[PDB]
Amino acid sequence: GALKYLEELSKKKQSDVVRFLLRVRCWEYRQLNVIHRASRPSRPDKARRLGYKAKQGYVIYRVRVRR
Amino acid sequence: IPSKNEAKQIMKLVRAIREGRILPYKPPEEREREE
Amino acid sequence: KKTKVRKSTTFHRPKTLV
Amino acid sequence: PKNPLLEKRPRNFGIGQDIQPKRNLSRMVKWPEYIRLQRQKKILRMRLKVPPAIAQFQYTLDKNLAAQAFKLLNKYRPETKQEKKERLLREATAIKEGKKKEDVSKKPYTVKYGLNHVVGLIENKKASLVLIANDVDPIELVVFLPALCRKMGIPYAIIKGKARLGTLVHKKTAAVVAITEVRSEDKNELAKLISAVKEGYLEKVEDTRKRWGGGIMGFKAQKREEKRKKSLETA
RNA sequence: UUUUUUUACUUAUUCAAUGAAGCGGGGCUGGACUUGCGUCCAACUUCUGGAGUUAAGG
Repeated sequence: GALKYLEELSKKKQSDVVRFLLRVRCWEYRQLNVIHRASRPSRPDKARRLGYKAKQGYVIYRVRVRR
Repeated sequence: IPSKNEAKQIMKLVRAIREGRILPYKPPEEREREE
Repeated sequence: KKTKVRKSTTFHRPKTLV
Repeated sequence: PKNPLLEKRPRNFGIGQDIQPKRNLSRMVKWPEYIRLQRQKKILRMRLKVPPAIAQFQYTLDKNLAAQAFKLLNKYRPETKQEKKERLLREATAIKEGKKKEDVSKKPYTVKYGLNHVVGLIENKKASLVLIANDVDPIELVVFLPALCRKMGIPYAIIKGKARLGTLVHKKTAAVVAITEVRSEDKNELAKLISAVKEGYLEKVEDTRKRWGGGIMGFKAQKREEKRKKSLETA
């Protein structure tokens, strides 16, 4: 399916498409709250291999921490 | 080839109809006559 | 795509059914 | 005849004379944060340079070709839950009579949906036509699909509306749909649709798919740009 | 195609103001220069410790 392609694409974090997506999403997440609920995972392949299922009772929360 | 899962659902519906739990199929003309 | 005429620069939360 | 006691009293809305009339101030409303955020998100994606793999999704099917595709697709919409339940009940009656499921049922022909399913069909070359939704978020779920279809030789088209495709497949949203095989009388219509999709979409977007998107400036910045160009041309 | 210099753009980022009220581009009117009609620049309230709000009108 598509998630093999998403895993191979998520490996390549320095390509033009991935850097563009990372930049625009980082600006969005900076405009949002420090902790806020994500309606769906922005990395569905990573979430699926870590155990997320599209079933009632699974939620995703997006959080930013100072590094 | 026909579907095995569909065949299983058919067998469950046939068992329900034989037990009388599920009312059998009615044509749209029969439904209009009942209505 | 006509939009609402707003005579004020203040957006209020819409009242909903309680 | 008019009453002599009615007279007009004009109101002069110049500076410092009368209270200003209630005008439409919608352009200057302090909007909530989510409205402001979605507007600036669209603006930022316009201002930045978009790489070609994402910027290929700006070019979609036109209205006539989209409607022509949907004329074929609505014949092959899948079974609803009620129609499926009725089919199961009618087949159960025939099995109760003892007749064969091969005798009572026939090969179905439906639009194929679901992302992994459609990708598998494209890789196995069973797909005749692939329609990819415009507005899939996240975009990485579909950003490889035009290149995969070009690799596999499958004709494809980017079409407006994942909600429009979900309405076909009785869902809220479908990211991609595929036609793999149709009935005998619709084979000519499918071939005509595929040829029309090729000539209308793919020949047009072959030049523009490799180009970078974005770079568009705002209204005031643009007007400053034509003003400086006009001054340079006058000079 | 890359390494340095400065030099434009705004979307990152920073600062300020407001009840986010009149920003920008045209149109109308007048005045200037110009070229023989493009710019820029202005529309509106100054003797008075009053009042100015619920639109008159076509």
